[PDB]
Amino acid sequence: AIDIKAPTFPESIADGTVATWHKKPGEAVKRDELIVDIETDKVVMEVLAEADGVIAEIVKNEGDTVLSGELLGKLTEGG
Repeated sequence: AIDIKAPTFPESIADGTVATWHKKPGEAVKRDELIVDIETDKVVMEVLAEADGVIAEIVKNEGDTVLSGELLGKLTEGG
């Protein structure tokens, strides 16, 4: 189980914006496989999976705004 939420934004920035949900919640994932990108004031990050398993569900959509500690989704066990 691995909770996936936005990173803590610094002072210059006070929020962020999802990038693009390549895949969706409810499909098979594979360790070392991107899952969701993140967008910042001027920095683009990436969210890869830290282990195979099955996604749970995404609360934020693409092109949406996220806050510091915003739960974007949760990963399920795998095995």
